Amino acid sequence: KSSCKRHPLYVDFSDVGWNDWIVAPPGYHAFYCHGECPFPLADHLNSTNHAIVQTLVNSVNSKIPKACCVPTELSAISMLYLDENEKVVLKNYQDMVVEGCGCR
Amino acid sequence: KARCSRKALHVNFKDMGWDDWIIAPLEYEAFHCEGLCEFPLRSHLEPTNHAVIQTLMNSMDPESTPPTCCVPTRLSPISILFIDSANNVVYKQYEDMVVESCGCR
Repeated sequence: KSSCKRHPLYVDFSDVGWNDWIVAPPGYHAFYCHGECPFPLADHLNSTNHAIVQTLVNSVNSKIPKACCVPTELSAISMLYLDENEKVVLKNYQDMVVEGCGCR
Repeated sequence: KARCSRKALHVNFKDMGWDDWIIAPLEYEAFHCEGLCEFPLRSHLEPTNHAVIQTLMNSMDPESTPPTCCVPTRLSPISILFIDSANNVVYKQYEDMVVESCGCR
């Protein structure tokens, strides 16, 4: 199934120029969501009343797009950086890692 | 602009066959979200931190990582008057039926 699934995505901090700020970690798995939403009433696709209706309109009218596959649960991740006094400090960043996908 | 925006969408319950349970309304405006998610990202479309990162990664290498989707970010309800599985008449509020704003996710 090429349907709505989570997909691997690793963001390396060397490759974007951030590793002289973020002493740790060196990267993290964010993942992304992609795939078709033909039947958003599938219990595993968390869906909205709106996505279901719209997907229904799509089957009769191709000019209305189907619902889009997007993250529906995101978790935080922590990094370590240097203080103004060069003290190691942790900082949490919300909504960074896909935990579940769905149709919206 | 082909940028993520809100568009009209007329929902006709008679065309789906739900005349049978539904009494009123038999048609309503639901809207939908269509458009490009790319830099620059308007901040009043409150994009999630994850969506920013995905847009960045798609900006760097559009193979292997795709852009975010234009989808609803606030919805409102309508109330429907219809006939129960038990054959009663009821008036229930259905959540997330009308798009109020779009965004990138």
